[PDB]
Formats: sequence, C-alpha cells, structure tokens
Amino acid sequence: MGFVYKEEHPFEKRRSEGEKIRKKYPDRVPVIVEKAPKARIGDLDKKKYLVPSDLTVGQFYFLIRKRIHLRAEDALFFFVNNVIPPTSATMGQLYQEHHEEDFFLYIAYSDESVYG
Amino acid sequence: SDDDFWVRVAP
Repeated sequence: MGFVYKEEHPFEKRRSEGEKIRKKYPDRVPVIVEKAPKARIGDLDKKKYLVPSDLTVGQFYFLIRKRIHLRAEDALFFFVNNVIPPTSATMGQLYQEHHEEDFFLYIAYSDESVYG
Repeated sequence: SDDDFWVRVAP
C-alpha cells in the first residue's frame, strides 16, 4: 500500500522469492523496509533485510535507526498493516501475523506518528 | 532504496 518495491517487482516473482528464501532460511524472516508516504526523514541505504526470527522489533528498530544515522533527538516510527508494531514482539512473530501473500513482511518508516 | 540483495542481519 505505497511500497515502491511492489511497483517494481511483480507479485509472482516476489512470492516465488519469498517462498524460496523462507524454505532456505526458516530461522529468519524476509523484511522490506521503505520510508512511509510523505515522510520527511533520512534515507535507508538498503531495503531488503533477512532478519533472525528471534530478534525483537525493538532491536530491529534500533538497528534501522543506526543505519539511517539518526541523531538521538530524531524520531522514528514503524508501521505494519496500519498498526505500530510492539517493541517486545519478535520479528518472527511479527512476520507470522503480518506477512503478505508474497511471504514478505512490509515495514514503513517515518518521522511522525501520522500515517495514511 | 538499494534492493539488489538481502542484508544478512547478525543474530
């Protein structure tokens, strides 16, 4: 819902890759991370992350902060299927709840708690 | 915005 990666990569190839990568790496989950629509915030050098399933949403959060080189004062929010995910969840749990039909998990990031 | 490869995150 406003992911460029979906625009550029048709659904059947996506699903194919998601299936394969989950088979190959069942203790990891595949995540796509893009700036939210209308977000005013530093770029992420990379978009595709293969994340250990036991890493928490908090740890992945602080990981992404670091990659953006945010300053301490700078804010960052995650959105997944129109909710903010809880920091205590594991990326594995978040993936099982939220992955789309292409077997990827999509996370939108932004500077503001405003979304739509 | 680079989408060439998957970043293997350390456990």
